[PDB]
Amino acid sequence: GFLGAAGSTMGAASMTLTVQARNLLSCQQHLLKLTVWGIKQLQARVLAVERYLRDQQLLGIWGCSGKLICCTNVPWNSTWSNRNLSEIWDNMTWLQWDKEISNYTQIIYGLLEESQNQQEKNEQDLLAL
Amino acid sequence: GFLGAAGSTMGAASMTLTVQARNLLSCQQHLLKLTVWGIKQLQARVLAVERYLRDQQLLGIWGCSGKLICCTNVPWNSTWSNRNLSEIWDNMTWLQWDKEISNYTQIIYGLLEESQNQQEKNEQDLL
Amino acid sequence: GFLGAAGSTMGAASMTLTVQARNLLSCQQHLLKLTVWGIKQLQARVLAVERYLRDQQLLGIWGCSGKLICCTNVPWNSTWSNRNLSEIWDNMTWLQWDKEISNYTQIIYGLLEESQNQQEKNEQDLLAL
Amino acid sequence: AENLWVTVYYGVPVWKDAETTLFCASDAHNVWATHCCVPTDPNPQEIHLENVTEEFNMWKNNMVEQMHTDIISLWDQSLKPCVKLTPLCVTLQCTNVTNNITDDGELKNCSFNMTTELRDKKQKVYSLFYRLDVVQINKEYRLINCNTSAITQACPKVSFEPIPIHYCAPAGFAILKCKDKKFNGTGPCTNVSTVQCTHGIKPVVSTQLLLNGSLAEEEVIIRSENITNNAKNILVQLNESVQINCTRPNNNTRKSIRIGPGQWFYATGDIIGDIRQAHCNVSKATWNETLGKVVKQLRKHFGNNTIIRFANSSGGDLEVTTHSFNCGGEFFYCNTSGLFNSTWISITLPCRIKQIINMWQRIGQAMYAPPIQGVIRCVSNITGLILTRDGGSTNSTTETFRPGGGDMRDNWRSELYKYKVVKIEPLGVAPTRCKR
Amino acid sequence: AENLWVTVYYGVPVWKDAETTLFCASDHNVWATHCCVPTDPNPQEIHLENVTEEFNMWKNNMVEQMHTDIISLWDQSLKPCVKLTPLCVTLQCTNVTNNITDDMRGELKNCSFNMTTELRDKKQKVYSLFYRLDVVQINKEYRLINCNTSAITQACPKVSFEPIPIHYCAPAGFAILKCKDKKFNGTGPCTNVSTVQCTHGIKPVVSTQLLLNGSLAEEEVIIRSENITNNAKNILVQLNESVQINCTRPNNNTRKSIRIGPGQWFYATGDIIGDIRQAHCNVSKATWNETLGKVVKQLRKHFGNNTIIRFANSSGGDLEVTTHSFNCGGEFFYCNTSGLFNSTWISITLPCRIKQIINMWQRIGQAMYAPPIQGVIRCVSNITGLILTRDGGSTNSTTETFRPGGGDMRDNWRSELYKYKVVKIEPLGVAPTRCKR
Amino acid sequence: NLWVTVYYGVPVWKDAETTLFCASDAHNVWATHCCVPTDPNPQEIHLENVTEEFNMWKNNMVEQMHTDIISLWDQSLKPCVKLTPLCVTLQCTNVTNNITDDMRGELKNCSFNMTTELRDKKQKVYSLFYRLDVVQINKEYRLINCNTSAITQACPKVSFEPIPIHYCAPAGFAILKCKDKKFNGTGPCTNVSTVQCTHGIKPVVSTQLLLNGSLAEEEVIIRSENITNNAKNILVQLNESVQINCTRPNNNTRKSIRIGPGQWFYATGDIIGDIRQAHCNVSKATWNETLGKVVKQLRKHFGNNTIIRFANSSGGDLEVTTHSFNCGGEFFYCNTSGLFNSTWISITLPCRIKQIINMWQRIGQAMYAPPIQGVIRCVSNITGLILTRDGGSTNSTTETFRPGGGDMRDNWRSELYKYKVVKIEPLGVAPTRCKR
Ligand SMILES: *[C@@H]1O[C@H](CO)[C@@H](O[C@@H]2O[C@H](CO)[C@@H](O[C@@H]3O[C@H](CO)[C@@H](O)[C@H](O[C@H]4O[C@H](CO)[C@@H](O)[C@H](O)[C@@H]4O)[C@@H]3O)[C@H](O)[C@H]2NC(C)=O)[C@H](O)[C@H]1NC(C)=O
Ligand SMILES: *[C@@H]1O[C@H](CO)[C@@H](O[C@@H]2O[C@H](CO)[C@@H](O[C@@H]3O[C@H](CO)[C@@H](O)[C@H](O[C@H]4O[C@H](CO)[C@@H](O)[C@H](O)[C@@H]4O)[C@@H]3O)[C@H](O)[C@H]2NC(C)=O)[C@H](O)[C@H]1NC(C)=O
Ligand SMILES: *[C@@H]1O[C@H](CO)[C@@H](O)[C@H](O)[C@H]1NC(C)=O
Ligand SMILES: *[C@@H]1O[C@H](CO)[C@@H](O)[C@H](O)[C@H]1NC(C)=O
Ligand SMILES: *[C@@H]1O[C@H](CO)[C@@H](O)[C@H](O)[C@H]1NC(C)=O
Ligand SMILES: *[C@@H]1O[C@H](CO)[C@@H](O)[C@H](O)[C@H]1NC(C)=O
Ligand SMILES: *[C@@H]1O[C@H](CO)[C@@H](O)[C@H](O)[C@H]1NC(C)=O
Ligand SMILES: *[C@@H]1O[C@H](CO)[C@@H](O)[C@H](O)[C@H]1NC(C)=O
Ligand SMILES: *[C@@H]1O[C@H](CO)[C@@H](O)[C@H](O)[C@H]1NC(C)=O
Ligand SMILES: *[C@@H]1O[C@H](CO)[C@@H](O)[C@H](O)[C@H]1NC(C)=O
Ligand SMILES: *[C@@H]1O[C@H](CO)[C@@H](O)[C@H](O)[C@H]1NC(C)=O
Ligand SMILES: *[C@@H]1O[C@H](CO)[C@@H](O)[C@H](O)[C@H]1NC(C)=O
Ligand SMILES: *[C@@H]1O[C@H](CO)[C@@H](O)[C@H](O)[C@H]1NC(C)=O
Ligand SMILES: *[C@@H]1O[C@H](CO)[C@@H](O)[C@H](O)[C@H]1NC(C)=O
Ligand SMILES: *[C@@H]1O[C@H](CO)[C@@H](O)[C@H](O)[C@H]1NC(C)=O
Ligand SMILES: *[C@@H]1O[C@H](CO)[C@@H](O)[C@H](O)[C@H]1NC(C)=O
Ligand SMILES: *[C@@H]1O[C@H](CO)[C@@H](O)[C@H](O)[C@H]1NC(C)=O
Ligand SMILES: *[C@@H]1O[C@H](CO)[C@@H](O)[C@H](O)[C@H]1NC(C)=O
Ligand SMILES: *[C@@H]1O[C@H](CO)[C@@H](O)[C@H](O)[C@H]1NC(C)=O
Ligand SMILES: *[C@@H]1O[C@H](CO)[C@@H](O)[C@H](O)[C@H]1NC(C)=O
Repeated sequence: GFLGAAGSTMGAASMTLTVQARNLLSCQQHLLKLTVWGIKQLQARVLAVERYLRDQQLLGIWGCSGKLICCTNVPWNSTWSNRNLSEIWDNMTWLQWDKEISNYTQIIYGLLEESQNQQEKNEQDLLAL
Repeated sequence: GFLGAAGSTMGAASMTLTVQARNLLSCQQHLLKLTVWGIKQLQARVLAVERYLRDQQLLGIWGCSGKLICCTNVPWNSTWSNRNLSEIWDNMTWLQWDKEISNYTQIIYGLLEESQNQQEKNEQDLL
Repeated sequence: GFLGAAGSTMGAASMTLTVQARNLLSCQQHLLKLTVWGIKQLQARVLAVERYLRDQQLLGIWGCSGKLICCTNVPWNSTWSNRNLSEIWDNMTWLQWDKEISNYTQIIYGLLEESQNQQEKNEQDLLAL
Repeated sequence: AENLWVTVYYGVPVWKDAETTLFCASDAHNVWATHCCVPTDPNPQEIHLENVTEEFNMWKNNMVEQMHTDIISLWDQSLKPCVKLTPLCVTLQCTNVTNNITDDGELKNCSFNMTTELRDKKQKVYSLFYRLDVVQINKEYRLINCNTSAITQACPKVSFEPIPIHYCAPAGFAILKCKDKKFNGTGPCTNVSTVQCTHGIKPVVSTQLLLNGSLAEEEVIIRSENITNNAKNILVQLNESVQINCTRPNNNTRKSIRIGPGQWFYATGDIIGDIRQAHCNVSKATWNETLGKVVKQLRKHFGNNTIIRFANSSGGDLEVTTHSFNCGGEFFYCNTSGLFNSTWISITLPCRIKQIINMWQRIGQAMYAPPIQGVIRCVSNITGLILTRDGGSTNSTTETFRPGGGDMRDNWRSELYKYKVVKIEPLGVAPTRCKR
Repeated sequence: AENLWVTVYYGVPVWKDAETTLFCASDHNVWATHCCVPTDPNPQEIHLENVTEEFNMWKNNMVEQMHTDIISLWDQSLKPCVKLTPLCVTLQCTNVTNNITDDMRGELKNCSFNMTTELRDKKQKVYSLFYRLDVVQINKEYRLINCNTSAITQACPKVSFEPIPIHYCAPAGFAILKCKDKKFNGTGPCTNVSTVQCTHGIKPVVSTQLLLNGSLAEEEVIIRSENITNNAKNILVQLNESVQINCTRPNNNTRKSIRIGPGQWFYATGDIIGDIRQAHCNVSKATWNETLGKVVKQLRKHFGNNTIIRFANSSGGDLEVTTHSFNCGGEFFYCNTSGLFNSTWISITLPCRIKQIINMWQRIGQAMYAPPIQGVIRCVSNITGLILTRDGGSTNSTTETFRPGGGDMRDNWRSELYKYKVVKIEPLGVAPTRCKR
Repeated sequence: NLWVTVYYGVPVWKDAETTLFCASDAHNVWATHCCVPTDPNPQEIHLENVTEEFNMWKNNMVEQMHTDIISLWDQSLKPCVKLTPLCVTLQCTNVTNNITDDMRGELKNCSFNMTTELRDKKQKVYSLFYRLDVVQINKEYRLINCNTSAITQACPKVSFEPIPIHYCAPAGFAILKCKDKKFNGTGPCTNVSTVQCTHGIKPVVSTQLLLNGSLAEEEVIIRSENITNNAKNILVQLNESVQINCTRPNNNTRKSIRIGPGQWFYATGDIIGDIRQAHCNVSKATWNETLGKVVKQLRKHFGNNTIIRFANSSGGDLEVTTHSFNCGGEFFYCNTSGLFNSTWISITLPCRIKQIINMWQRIGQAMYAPPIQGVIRCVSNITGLILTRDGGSTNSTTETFRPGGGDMRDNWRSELYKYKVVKIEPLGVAPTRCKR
């Protein structure tokens, strides 16, 4: 299936991440003569494009572009999940996960942007002797 | 020019691929009142964008995104065409080539996706 | 803090690039018939996308795709400037510095494009050992 | 814990509830056919999701709001380019039609002076009218709509015959469906699957009795957002349909007159046969058995051995007191009181006909429906009912239900019941053992 | 010597002047319903440290955008309303003599005519009241003043045009620079600036001669002009504190709804309840004298002390030029301000007239009918500025006269837009460095 | 040892149908539609060694030009004054004074009762009419189009004068032109180049004879989708142009009549001086030489020693039996028989004037031309014509050619024969001597 049930073993589910991304992109007078109908459909297309681009831009700025699973250089903070690792991969369910970490969503992202910035900053001086 | 050397042999035509790629993306208040016309023009813009992105996504899927020219690990089958490289690179017009093997487009794309999926999965076992 | 530190030192200002860049991507149904209002707004969304993509394409072609800060194998010309590094990219701001080389926008881009084109050609010949 | 790092994933198959518009798809001169250009998928792919329990709320289902809005919009779009009938808001001179009288005052023979192609002349012409469209001026009559609002003639070449419509999600969205055969109005059902487009639903409009919809796979189901609240309506889904045979048996012809330069009006001319009343035939035994099944289910909420009564509705406009039909473009208002005439513990329904139609209880924008030539037969499958529960009952042993009615989103609420729309959200995080 | 390399940076905090669209946002009313998307309760204004820029309010395209968009919505509001073309009839008229004061000398006119009834076959004889300004004589027969020029559309009685603060917001990729530098000239460099995503909301107030319900003017009377030496240009004056003005329509009117052929209704002015009085506005004379004294000091700042400063108390042009304009409650007032300008520097009641058929700014191809307002009208406004023109070209440098009027809503909207400029962000920058691939 | 190489930005294309936008050089209707300025220096890129197939008979740009022209024409007229109030009985007599021997009662003098601004007032006016637009009832006449459709008057301030308009490709598309010589209009050619925009083509409207177009590379070119199909139009592109001088000799008055509030009608007033008929002058020798050139080429297609007759077209609606054109804003219907009266092996053509027309031969919409004051004239270049074959039997000995055309798309087809638009397809594949 296109989406799995996402109940456990997301590591296997990961084999489909490619299709999920692929399907994000894809009458004449039948619609052209109709002003409201035509504008609603264009609005839908545009917003779909914007969603696509925001996700890709974030992966880029965080240094995760091109990967489906990205290991970062930002440590896990205890506040995010006080639960130990054993429960997260199998005991937790990804949708259930997302509810609990709603509050620490932006902070995860700011740290990722900053660490990527620091890495590129440092690259400049590896080239400069 | 933009499609200059379109009729030339592909071995040389490929040297200007960057030019062509860049150009793909290139009383106004009167025109705002043209309720159907304005939609036709806005659709043209939207459609061009989607096509561009679609092709770029495919490169990401197949790998080599960001590159102008790139080779994959998918072998040439020789059934698509059994013509040799001396002829392909020195005598054939890029356009002629494109026409000659147009059947096999879908086959190749499916193969490109699978090879890229496999490589990422394999990279993970190192850690 | 989107355009914050616009008056800061050019060198120091590199540390705010993540913010300036990420922010570039950002009853309503009753206004669907308000054709001019609605079309202008939708066009603005589309046009913003087009600008974004043109800059991203240029980066991909020039090389350093996905980076916030990068450099290439193109030397700086004496016709662009004859200034010390200690006063350029330091001890001045970007608004005024940018004005100083506005002539050369196009030549620089052309040079960036040709250099990357030649490098990729050579990479394929190196791969074909 | 000391070795955990942030990891981020992209393309993760998870979602949140969300609203977005849907695309209209069809198959196979017809408004809906022209609108719903996009063809359906001959092979939709249903994905069963095994480890999913998900809460559905048909009563907070946004799909209903869109279907309603879009239908009223298409109705207007199809009427926009048609000939306006303002010139008919004149004194009308009427007499009774006794010519081949049936003895079942419904039909009148009326005349008026209409402008010819030149502005300098008007011609006295005549046509036939139903009393439901004509009101007395204290032989002097006026059309009813002219009392309050403008009317436009429906175009004679434009069809509104229902075509099942499938609604399809935009990329980034998915339509989820509840497959639980006993699913009630709200709740966390365990039979959940994902589709790209809905099952097609014909845009059938009726009041009181729901025609040509879906049947319950197992048993008749009674659904409501709040069944104990008498302010809410009750929707009843049947497991078996009941066939109903309807007719407008009078063989007549239509006239066409010129109002202006390319402006034509079509109207009922003489009846070219004798006259008899319109009606619907419901199998008696089937109806009584069907109702008994409903009663068995009502007892679940109203008491194991309570007294259940069916009665005629309160009065009001025909749109809420009779059964509304649209058969070939003619509208009927059938008397269904005999279907609700019992207490539990070949039925002929006479039908009224009218040509001035109001849509979705919206005051103006009246429409005129030119007549069908010859006669018309209409056959339909009843799939459900709208019932209203009486309030004010202090005697707990007796509960009375009457035919209900109201806004047409709710017919669609029932057909769209099993559907929900969500947005897919590809990014997420987890702790990991790996780092850059 | 160092052989510095080309470095490419993305997200560089620089900009260039630019023109784009504007999103409109609020916090039945026309502006309120169209500006659906809410504003930011607390815009995160960014002070720009060590940044200066230039502003030029006379070249500010937002003035044109505000103007174009407002008129567009104005027309949109009228698009679905009933037309009054059936009212262009011969009117049989006499002037009301019942309980009328000394000033209202035939100003209120009583007319009757044969109008179309619900069925188009019949006519109804009706009568209604009119203001003299809108009715003209044929060759006791009268016609509506606009029967020759254009169709009149009745405004919908349920729709409000009360000004509300609408904020203009930048599209992504754009920024609005605001000038904070106090007492800014309007055309020079500004050395205290900040960045916002949305401007201060501006109420779309429409007036003539005086500017109502604007800003504090930087706590000083300030006089700005595109060209100070060109007497043909408008002078925009902002005041240090407002002058309160109390306006009334001292007549208890009847709204008489009449059904016409179409299902639509016409709103006639019915009979007056009680006596008939002239409309007027009350201005504190002391406040007004102090206000002008401050304006006069600023005029000396520009032209010298060795002159005599006079204001005109008369002007040419039509009613929309010669009188002050108010629209309280949707009632259109034309107030005589000549009494405010006797001047000649080294309370006061201004009578007002009422008109119901309203022409439109910068147009003549249409007309609108303002339904009558039942009851009485009272409002209070803040006079925050003036539009003045000097009656110059004279060789008598000793004196000069500043005439009120010459208003154009674009100039009136320039006030309160002048503080903002739109620029676009250009994230791509290049500079020399120590390092190369 | 070859592997797949993926390349991006490759110079290939496929034929495609897209939407083109217009540009101009700078209150003309064409002018206000093309807000995009032209490029002062178009860049024609020669394509070395590109052979390409063009087909004018299947060129979608013809349809694009057509749709935009018809649509624009109507858009221009949408805001102009409607003439419904003038569809009244006319009281008519003949104009008899100051008339020369040729205009035998074609000019009519009519009067009528019409509206004024106040509903309570009426006025009586008179105006002049052409016989072609007025029909007798059963002294009493009416305007011809009163039964069929609304007639509006074109705005006197609006110019429909043709401006060469340039069509430009959207990004991702290019316009390929055949710059070869005397190209057939079908099949391959070897001189191929590309442009960003086409040259400007005036939206000339004419029927049997083609004005202000191509000079056919100094040779007569005979073009046809199917040259052996007698029923097809044969397009003739001439070697050199033939000058034609057209005039409307009468000195006219423009009478302004009030209709209502901001509503005006422009009527024809009295003619000053003698009343004469419209006509066009064609150089006789030039025209006779021109036909001989055409015949030489026709023989190449139909037989080397055969007889070619040129003759008058068959009858039908005036608009398709004459060399119709718009000159000064006036509508001329010039007699063709004197232009086609010879057998192979200065002349004057009289013209009729009409004001109410069916633009683009559509029925259901009508427009009334305004009066023009003074006298008018123009000079045009005959660059081509449309002919059909009579056939009816097979006879290698002889054939007859008569004027055809009238479908505006063929005028446009002729000028557009030089080019097509294609979609650029930047992604492609070829083998290489390496892998990752
Ligand atoms: C400058 O700003 C001032 C702000 O005070 C503004 O004057 C105000 O105008 C409003 C709108 O006309 C007045 O609002 C009224 O308040 C009374 C309170 O008793 C209400 O009863 C009124 O109700 C009627 O009108 C409503 C219109 O929406 C109807 O919905 C309702 O059913 C009634 O018919 C109405 O709300 C307000 O009172 C005045 N302020 C003062 C002190 O009188 C002034 O107009 C602005 N100047 C300019 C030039 O814009
Ligand atoms: C083939 O090309 C020829 C040459 O261009 C073309 O004939 C020309 O047509 C135009 C438009 O009808 C003529 O333009 C006129 O020029 C005179 C100059 O004295 C003006 O006075 C005329 O009108 C004025 O008054 C109008 C009042 O309503 C204004 O609206 C207008 O703007 C002017 O002020 C008008 O401009 C031109 O003179 C002729 N050329 C010749 C030699 O007569 C012909 O029609 C083209 N044929 C085809 C099929 O395209
Ligand atoms: C490609 O090669 C495989 C064998 O590996 C063969 O089965 C397939 O048919 C070939 N493709 C084509 C187009 O012939
Ligand atoms: C402005 O200049 C002062 C020194 O006078 C410096 O300390 C401050 O950081 C500068 N501001 C910015 C934004 O760089
Ligand atoms: C109908 O008309 C026929 C004559 O054509 C007559 O014999 C018959 O009785 C009429 N029916 C009624 C109900 O009057
Ligand atoms: C005439 O019409 C009235 C009203 O419908 C009805 O009551 C009456 O019986 C009719 N008369 C005849 C003869 O049918
Ligand atoms: C038609 O007009 C005549 C007057 O010519 C009038 O007497 C008659 O009553 C009118 N009839 C109708 C049905 O309106
Ligand atoms: C449906 O039934 C469940 C129990 O199975 C209950 O929790 C839920 O509230 C019910 N929903 C409705 C329609 O009230
Ligand atoms: C259901 O209706 C009862 C009245 O019969 C009311 O008290 C209760 O609050 C309602 N519950 C909900 C969830 O609407
Ligand atoms: C209800 O049943 C009774 C049985 O006596 C019958 O007389 C009555 O007519 C019925 N009513 C309806 C509406 O069928
Ligand atoms: C109308 O006003 C004039 C004053 O100009 C007066 O002479 C005349 O008598 C008035 N009309 C009446 C009521 O007679
Ligand atoms: C209404 O029409 C009659 C026709 O006899 C005329 O005498 C009367 O003056 C008209 N009334 C008005 C107010 O114009
Ligand atoms: C301030 O405005 C005046 C009047 O137009 C002008 O002459 C002066 O140069 C302006 N000041 C600056 C700094 O531009
Ligand atoms: C307006 O009326 C109020 C009544 O309380 C009064 O206090 C105020 O001073 C008046 N303002 C003017 C300008 O007359
Ligand atoms: C006018 O007087 C002020 C004192 O208030 C003085 O500062 C200014 O310079 C004087 N201006 C002239 C023209 O002398
Ligand atoms: C292509 O055209 C050029 C034109 O100069 C010619 O020299 C060349 O031989 C042709 N063929 C190829 C393969 O380049
Ligand atoms: C105008 O109307 C009068 C009405 O008495 C009639 O006699 C006259 O003939 C009409 N004239 C025309 C030209 O229709
Ligand atoms: C030129 O067009 C005619 C049209 O019927 C066709 O028969 C002929 O083959 C074409 N010439 C070429 C070279 O294709
Ligand atoms: C003129 O026409 C005659 C046929 O009527 C023809 O014989 C003659 O050759 C023509 N002259 C020219 C120059 O073509
Ligand atoms: C054609 O030529 C003949 C020559 O006898 C002449 O009589 C006839 O009138 C001419 N017809 C036309 C249309 O010129």
